[PDB]
Amino acid sequence: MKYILVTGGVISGVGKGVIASSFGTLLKSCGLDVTSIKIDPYINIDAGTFSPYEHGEVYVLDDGAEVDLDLGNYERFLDVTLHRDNNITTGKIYKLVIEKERTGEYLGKTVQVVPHITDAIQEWVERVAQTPVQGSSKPQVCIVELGGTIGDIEGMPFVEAFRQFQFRVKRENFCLAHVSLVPLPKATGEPKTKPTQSSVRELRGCGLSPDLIVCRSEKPIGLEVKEKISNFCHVGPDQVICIHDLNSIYHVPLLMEQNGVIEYLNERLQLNIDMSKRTKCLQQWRDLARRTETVRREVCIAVVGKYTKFTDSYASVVKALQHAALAVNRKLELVFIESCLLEEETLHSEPSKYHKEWQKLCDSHGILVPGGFGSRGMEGKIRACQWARENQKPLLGICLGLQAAVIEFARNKLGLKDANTTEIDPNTANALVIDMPEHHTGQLGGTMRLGKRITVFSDGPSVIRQLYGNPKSVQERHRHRYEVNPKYVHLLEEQGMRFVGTDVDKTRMEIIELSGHPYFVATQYHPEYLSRPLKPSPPFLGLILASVDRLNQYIQ
Amino acid sequence: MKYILVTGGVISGVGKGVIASSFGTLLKSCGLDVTSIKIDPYINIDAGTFSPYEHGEVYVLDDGAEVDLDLGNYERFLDVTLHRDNNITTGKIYKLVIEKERTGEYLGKTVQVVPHITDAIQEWVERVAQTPVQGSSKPQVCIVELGGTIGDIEGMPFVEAFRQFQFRVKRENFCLAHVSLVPLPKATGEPKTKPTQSSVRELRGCGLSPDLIVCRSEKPIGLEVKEKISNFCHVGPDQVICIHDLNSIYHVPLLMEQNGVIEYLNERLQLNIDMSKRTKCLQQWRDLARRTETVRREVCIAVVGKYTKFTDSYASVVKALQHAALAVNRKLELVFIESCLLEEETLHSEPSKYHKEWQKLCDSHGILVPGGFGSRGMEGKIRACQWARENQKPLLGICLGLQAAVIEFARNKLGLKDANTTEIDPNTANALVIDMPEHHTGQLGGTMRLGKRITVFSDGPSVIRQLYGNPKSVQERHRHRYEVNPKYVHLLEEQGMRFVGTDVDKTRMEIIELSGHPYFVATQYHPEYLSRPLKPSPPFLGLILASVDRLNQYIQ
Amino acid sequence: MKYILVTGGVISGVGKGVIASSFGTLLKSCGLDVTSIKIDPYINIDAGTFSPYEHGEVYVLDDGAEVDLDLGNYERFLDVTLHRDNNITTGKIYKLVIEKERTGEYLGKTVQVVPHITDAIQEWVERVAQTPVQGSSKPQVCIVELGGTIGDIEGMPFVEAFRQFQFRVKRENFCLAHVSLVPLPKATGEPKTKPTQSSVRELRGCGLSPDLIVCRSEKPIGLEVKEKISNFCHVGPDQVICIHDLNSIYHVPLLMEQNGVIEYLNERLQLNIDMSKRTKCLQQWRDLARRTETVRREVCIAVVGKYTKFTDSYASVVKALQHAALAVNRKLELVFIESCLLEEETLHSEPSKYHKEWQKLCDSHGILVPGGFGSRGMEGKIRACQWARENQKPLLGICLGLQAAVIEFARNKLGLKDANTTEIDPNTANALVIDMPEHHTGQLGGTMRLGKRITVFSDGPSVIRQLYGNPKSVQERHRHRYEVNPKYVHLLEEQGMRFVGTDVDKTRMEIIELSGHPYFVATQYHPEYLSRPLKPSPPFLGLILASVDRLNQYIQ
Ligand SMILES: Nc1nc2c(ncn2[C@@H]2O[C@H](COP(=O)(O)OP(=O)(O)OP(=O)(O)O)[C@@H](O)[C@H]2O)c(=O)[nH]1
Ligand SMILES: Nc1nc2c(ncn2[C@@H]2O[C@H](COP(=O)(O)OP(=O)(O)OP(=O)(O)O)[C@@H](O)[C@H]2O)c(=O)[nH]1
Ligand SMILES: Nc1nc2c(ncn2[C@@H]2O[C@H](COP(=O)(O)OP(=O)(O)OP(=O)(O)O)[C@@H](O)[C@H]2O)c(=O)[nH]1
Ligand SMILES: Nc1ncnc2c1ncn2[C@@H]1O[C@H](COP(=O)(O)OP(=O)(O)OP(=O)(O)O)[C@@H](O)[C@H]1O
Ligand SMILES: Nc1ncnc2c1ncn2[C@@H]1O[C@H](COP(=O)(O)OP(=O)(O)OP(=O)(O)O)[C@@H](O)[C@H]1O
Ligand SMILES: Nc1ncnc2c1ncn2[C@@H]1O[C@H](COP(=O)(O)OP(=O)(O)OP(=O)(O)O)[C@@H](O)[C@H]1O
Ligand SMILES: O=c1ccn([C@@H]2O[C@H](COP(=O)(O)OP(=O)(O)OP(=O)(O)O)[C@@H](O)[C@H]2O)c(=O)[nH]1
Ligand SMILES: O=c1ccn([C@@H]2O[C@H](COP(=O)(O)OP(=O)(O)OP(=O)(O)O)[C@@H](O)[C@H]2O)c(=O)[nH]1
Ligand SMILES: O=c1ccn([C@@H]2O[C@H](COP(=O)(O)OP(=O)(O)OP(=O)(O)O)[C@@H](O)[C@H]2O)c(=O)[nH]1
Ligand SMILES: N[C@@H](CCC(=O)O)C(=O)O
Ligand SMILES: N[C@@H](CCC(=O)O)C(=O)O
Ligand SMILES: N[C@@H](CCC(=O)O)C(=O)O
Ligand SMILES: [Mg+2]
Ligand SMILES: [Mg+2]
Ligand SMILES: [Mg+2]
Ligand SMILES: [Mg+2]
Ligand SMILES: [Mg+2]
Ligand SMILES: [Mg+2]
Ligand SMILES: [Mg+2]
Ligand SMILES: [Mg+2]
Ligand SMILES: [Mg+2]
Repeated sequence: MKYILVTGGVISGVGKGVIASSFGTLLKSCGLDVTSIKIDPYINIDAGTFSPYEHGEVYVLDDGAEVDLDLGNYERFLDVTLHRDNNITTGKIYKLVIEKERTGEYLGKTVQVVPHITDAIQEWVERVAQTPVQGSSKPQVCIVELGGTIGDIEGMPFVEAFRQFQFRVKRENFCLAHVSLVPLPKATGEPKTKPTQSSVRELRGCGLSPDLIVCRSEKPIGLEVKEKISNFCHVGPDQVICIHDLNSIYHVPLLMEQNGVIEYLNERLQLNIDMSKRTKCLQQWRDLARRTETVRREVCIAVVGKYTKFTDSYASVVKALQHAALAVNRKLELVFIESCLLEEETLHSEPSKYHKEWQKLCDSHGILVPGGFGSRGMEGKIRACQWARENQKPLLGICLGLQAAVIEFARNKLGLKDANTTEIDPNTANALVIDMPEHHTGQLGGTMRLGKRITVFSDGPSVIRQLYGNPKSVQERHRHRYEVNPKYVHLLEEQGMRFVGTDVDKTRMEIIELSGHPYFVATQYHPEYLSRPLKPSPPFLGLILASVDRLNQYIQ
Repeated sequence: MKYILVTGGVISGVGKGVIASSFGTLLKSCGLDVTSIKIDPYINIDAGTFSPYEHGEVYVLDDGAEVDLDLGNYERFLDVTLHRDNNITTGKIYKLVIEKERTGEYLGKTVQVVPHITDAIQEWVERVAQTPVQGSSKPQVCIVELGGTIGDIEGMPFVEAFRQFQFRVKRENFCLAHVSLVPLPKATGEPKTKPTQSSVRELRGCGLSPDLIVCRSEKPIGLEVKEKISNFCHVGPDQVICIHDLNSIYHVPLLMEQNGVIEYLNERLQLNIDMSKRTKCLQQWRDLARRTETVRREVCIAVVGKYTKFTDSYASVVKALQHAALAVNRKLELVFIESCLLEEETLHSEPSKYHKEWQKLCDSHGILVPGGFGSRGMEGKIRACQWARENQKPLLGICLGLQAAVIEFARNKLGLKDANTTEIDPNTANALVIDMPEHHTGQLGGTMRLGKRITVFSDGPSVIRQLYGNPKSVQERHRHRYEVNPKYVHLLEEQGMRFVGTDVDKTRMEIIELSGHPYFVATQYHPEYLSRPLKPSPPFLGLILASVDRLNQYIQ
Repeated sequence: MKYILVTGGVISGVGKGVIASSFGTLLKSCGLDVTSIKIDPYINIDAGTFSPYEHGEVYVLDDGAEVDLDLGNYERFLDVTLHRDNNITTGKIYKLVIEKERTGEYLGKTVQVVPHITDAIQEWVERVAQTPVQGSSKPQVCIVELGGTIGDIEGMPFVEAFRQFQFRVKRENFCLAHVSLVPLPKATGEPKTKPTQSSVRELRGCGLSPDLIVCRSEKPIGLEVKEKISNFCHVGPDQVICIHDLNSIYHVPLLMEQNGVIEYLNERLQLNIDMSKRTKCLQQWRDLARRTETVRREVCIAVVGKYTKFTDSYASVVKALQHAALAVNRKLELVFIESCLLEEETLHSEPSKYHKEWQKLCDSHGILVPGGFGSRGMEGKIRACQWARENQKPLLGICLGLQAAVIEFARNKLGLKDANTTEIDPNTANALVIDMPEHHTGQLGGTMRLGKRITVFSDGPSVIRQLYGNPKSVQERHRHRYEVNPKYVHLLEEQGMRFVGTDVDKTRMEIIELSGHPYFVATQYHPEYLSRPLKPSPPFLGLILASVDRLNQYIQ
């Protein structure tokens, strides 16, 4: 095949993920079949035990492998369905090699980093880059992205493995893009090139040589600094790209394409791309990038979550709201509301912030309760569900709203003050939601119902069912272990609550939909993982429509 | 003695100079006698042939050594009078060692970088750090500042020489402060520590270990990032300083002092500083830092120069205007006017910018014509002198205004259209200013009259003479070779021009002062090099006063 | 405690192991309690699957952990009984950390090399250095030896962990000895210092600084090169040791001690060693080092093994023969005989070498058949046992001689040509030795009977039993799975074969001893692992005595 390593420069967070996804969505428009790999140099088998604050919004694949977030970036930009093995980590490699050694497949030899770990890495990359990722099309380009910055101790095995790969795989079949940062200190007033120079030198001291250099700055740098980069890093002034901070990332593919990163790649990897045909293929992205600027309607949605401090803990939620808002042709305006600044405990401590957050929640066309883990801020979600239930305000719950809304409904419509979750209060006599960990080896429901499953709609007219297109079953991605208690089912059904969607066994209620309320859907799965820029998700679409009050008109 | 190396981190321009001057002005307030050295790793004997755009505003010392700009930073913050040897450059070291080798003082030995260049560097630093710099007080601390960033190829001899110095000089007599940059990319939204980590690691790979780490950022970083720095760079959380972008640099000494960099230094170098007395000594700087904030008067001055693109080409001029404006208790507002966007040549090409610059020059309480070299923009200065002469607007000329004003005066008051400078038009029959290079070995006037000389005032009432305090002679620093033609002297004297100050020979007119005009002083020396924050320069003081119309009141 | 890292210089094989054991046997003579750790940067849980050619003579500890060879060097020089955890390997560390991560003890955190792997390494070293290694004496010094050379990619985690350790553990409690090589090319004719300089510089680029530098050369280097080392590596000329290639390694402790490496250590680690008492403690080693030179008797022993190409595949055997030869006051002279140059297959291919090896085996006072694995050269051992049985020549078999001698005895004294080992020919109808792998979890005999077990002597006069001192049971270290077939027992007993020693079940015959032959002992364990320089092993002692014909006289 043909590989494109995308290493990283001064810092982590410069834009490797967006640059890699842009390479992917260019080579995909030009006709090729692209796959991707993300290499995390951390010693973790998978992100299934990470916190959102670490790197943000643990993803979920179809087979059930909690992975990084760039694994979702790739899917949203390429419309592919990656697998568990598209995420290499130091832990995976070392565990594989250790198991092989113990079982004796390295029979009588000193297993050392070079060459055994790097041969494991190369065989992993070569075996994964050929797994059919979009049906039955054998891939043709593989965008490997190396996490972290060049120079770390954790990423020495990978830089060495690729230093050998670039010769093992016939260098005409291997590019390398080095994304770097060009700071512009406000005190001085001129962009500085020493960081990129030092990073390029450190990358050369490891053998590799940058075939491209993407200079990521805040404002467009002039031509003086491009000449300085080209000279002091020894690359042609046409293979140094400048990508400043654009408005939306749907502009990065186009900004690179107008800098000839299709011409350069087709010359450097010999891809045989027909330019006389590639013109009218990157059109949906121009359309999207223009709709990103030509919307003035200001629909404001409330996100009442726990981790609302770093704006990457909800990357999937935010990028699934933006897709729907762009599809309806309204302009999104997100407000982030903590769920702990909604209980009386801060009313006694900080009434100022209490009232400020409650006001923000009040003047907002819609409410969204994300998922999460733990007991902190769980009662604030109950408060928000109660408010949106008694104020006729649209609301959507994803895998934890379906819990924090049944809890409310029960407590404040049937009086069971004892209602709670088996996690929150294990000694409750009213367990409205109980776990179902009967696995013992994973064949029953049991452990976290990870991956994609089957959800069939029960009978009856339902707004969310109409939204999906009235099919019989849809497959979404669950990351839950609990469930609604099957003895409060009728107790909550002889009230304003419904139960439309569930599985084949019919003992896992997963789509609740209040009656009389304009929009009070809440689902047990994660509908945000299946959203794509040209194919938004039906629950978020319904939330936005019912929020700007166009839902019935859209239905008709 | 005791040495304080101040190396540099991610970029050049982070603040090494201000941090070093702050160390100096703290240890000077605590009673010690501080000297300084600046180490430029460029191969240049001196800056006497540099351009302002390279590093900015070639300085001039008392003996006549054109040096860097940090050599003026040190003087303005410590009130010392440095020498030629307070500026090491790779060129100086290599030329010294090569001359020694050729003359045979390394008799029969292989002169190599280690140890001969580094021994030359160490002997230079030790011999210079003991030269009485403020009269007869033998210094006690030496603030060596290493230019450039750690990792460059040019600064390997110096890092090695100091790696050996820290053992040759009894490590209890040697600190090290490492100024580094902590970027905060707007796309991500969190300060990043990887650059400082990488720089500290690269500095450790050279032997040295940071005794301090000054983290220079744009906005104050929280405590999370301070803990991250302290951990991932292995320094105590009390020896990591944070200096954000303050308003004026008179705040940096105080901001460091309140972070205990006096306590830490007195503990680490064993300086025997009496804290029960050091309290009421750093008071002039608190006064200045508060006067920097509590002025609201908006006096606006025009700077019509050539290099007005990078705001360091006039560092001395700007910092000499700010001193006077602070001493008068007005708030400065500088406007930078190109001298080439004032001739008809842009009127024919860009009348928009032509009129914009002329308007900026029009609505400004004062005019200042700096010095410079060459013929570009020399006629725009004539235009500005003419405008300020026919509009009764105060003006000051420094070593090139004294030329561009005599040129105007002659041309537009006696009609000698042929008037020009021997540089501009060598074939002129009217040479109003002629060179005086009769040196042939430097003993006559001859070459650039560098250094400080004697200027006696001729007889007669003069505003500038009254400003200086009516002394008989003052010593300023000249950097000129030309002079007023001694045959147009009376021709320009039987008009609105005067000649008050000159040397002992009386054939070098160097202070002109128009009659009838409120303020049209112009001088042949550089009065900006002798300005200090608590002692402004008389010409700039007079310019500001006559600009805000308080000159006569101040005189009385 | 107090730690002594012993890193390595230009090459691997320079002498780290002997230098570390010498530190140990000095600090042990001075009264302290020393332990040891060996750090192998290879990714292998243990050497239990290594080949002798890789590093040489897989060792066996008391609990049953096949380890490196330096783990036996330590025991032979310190008389301690190390454990499984005294051997760190990259595999052990990474598997430990991965298991911890998966079970969740790093709850929600990004497990990365720094700091998690290096904290695992430091906690391992600190927890192991306090395990009572010689009964109940808590250790006081720990000699950590870092395998490999400084600069390898495999040994970056360990160098980083120790860079942090030297500060975590109060630097007055941490030394560092850097063993380096000083080549002397025959073409040039002068010892070269550039390799040691480069290695010391590379070690400084990692933070650590050599407290000692042991210069290992071939012939004693003069004082010029010691001065060059001291200068160009910045260490005092009294902390640079020179250890040339001595005759026997019992000289290295004394050669270091006369260079004041006791004084330097007691000054640098503050050990409180009483020199007025340490004089008459290092006396057994002077005695041994002199007996190494003052023996002239030339006893020649035959070693018929398979791996006789690199003179480290039998390190334990050779060092157990030398101990006995020194205890008898004879001078050893080993001959290494391949066991494959003894079959007719080379008689048809290389009769020259065939006859040469057979002659070497012929003119040798004794024969020794080591252990091993596989089928190659297994018949040559049968040939040698037959020759030594029909020529009345002493012979000793260790864990494979007990097989290759019963095989012979059966085949050539009862005619069972079908006799063989279940490994050699699985389809044999005469299986004289059959496996016993009935473990299925390790509680039965089952898998390799690793570690030390119990061996009781059955009744009857036996030379080997008299040699051991006529005790009832002795514990040796087995590494075997096979066993003598329990149905040929009486068939071989009504002949010139005996069975004296066995376990408590009496179905594992492990000490055979022919009748009429002067010395034909063969044992199923490995008696060479329990030999010490001042306490030789009884089987090897008996072999040497019966070889030089003094066995009966020694018995009396
Ligand atoms: N609390 C909790 N976290 C889990 C569990 N299973 C997986 N996790 C993950 O482990 C992470 C815990 O790391 P933390 O940084 O302490 O995050 P947290 O538990 O939510 O704590 P806060 O961020 O302060 O609310 C969570 O964010 C989850 O993503 C679980 O059963 N309980
Ligand atoms: N032009 C000129 N420069 C001199 C002379 N002597 C010293 N210099 C220095 O050398 C520098 C020339 O470098 P340049 O970068 O070309 O600056 P410049 O000559 O002013 O050219 P511009 O910046 O484009 O106006 C000047 O800035 C002076 O500081 C001289 O005689 N003529
Ligand atoms: N052959 C063999 N080796 C084993 C076995 N179990 C452990 N080993 C070890 O694995 C090593 C195999 O590595 P090799 O380099 O091929 O050594 P070898 O098998 O003896 O092959 P040669 O050295 O050519 O005789 C052996 O030396 C043993 O130390 C086993 O069951 N069979
Ligand atoms: N050119 C750009 N303009 C505007 N925003 C951008 C641009 N590039 C990236 N971003 C934003 O910056 C955020 C971080 O970028 P990205 O995820 O690519 O960092 P990263 O280097 O991939 O981080 P990591 O290596 O940890 O995965 C993204 O959410 C993205 O939306
Ligand atoms: N803490 C600060 N707040 C505001 N401005 C600052 C601060 N530190 C430095 N500056 C400004 O930044 C400019 C450049 O700083 P400085 O001259 O110290 O850089 P430098 O590292 O010394 O450059 P060089 O190494 O090339 O001499 C100075 O003019 C100074 O006024
Ligand atoms: N000073 C010396 N004089 C004579 N022989 C020596 C000396 N030092 C070591 N040797 C011999 O060299 C051989 C290899 O030495 P050693 O085992 O110490 O190497 P090493 O560096 O420990 O190897 P590794 O790091 O692979 O364990 C040993 O068998 C030892 O007998
Ligand atoms: O104060 C200084 C700073 C730097 N130098 C030396 O002169 C050269 C200055 O070069 P710089 O490091 O200042 O900038 P740059 O052009 O290399 O890259 P950017 O920061 O613009 O991105 C470098 O070679 C430095 O070693 C000095 O001599 N004095
Ligand atoms: O996408 C990534 C980025 C980084 N990593 C790896 O996990 C760790 C992330 O650490 P970072 O490099 O992202 O940040 P930092 O804490 O080291 O310093 P600052 O930027 O905040 O100033 C690093 O060890 C990296 O190698 C990943 O696994 N994936
Ligand atoms: O041919 C040469 C070789 C070396 N040199 C340069 O002169 C110096 C010679 O120094 P060397 O490298 O030749 O020897 P050394 O003293 O450094 O260490 P040993 O090899 O003796 O152990 C070094 O600085 C080298 O760069 C030459 O100029 N020419
Ligand atoms: N702890 C709950 C919440 C899931 C979520 O929404 O994140 C569960 O596992 O079902
Ligand atoms: N070239 C003129 C101008 C000097 C200046 O003002 O910079 C001289 O040397 O006199
Ligand atoms: N393979 C035989 C030989 C053992 C040996 O002597 O090394 C066993 O395991 O018993
Ligand atoms: Mg980070
Ligand atoms: Mg990424
Ligand atoms: Mg938690
Ligand atoms: Mg620069
Ligand atoms: Mg500077
Ligand atoms: Mg010029
Ligand atoms: Mg080797
Ligand atoms: Mg060793
Ligand atoms: Mg084999």
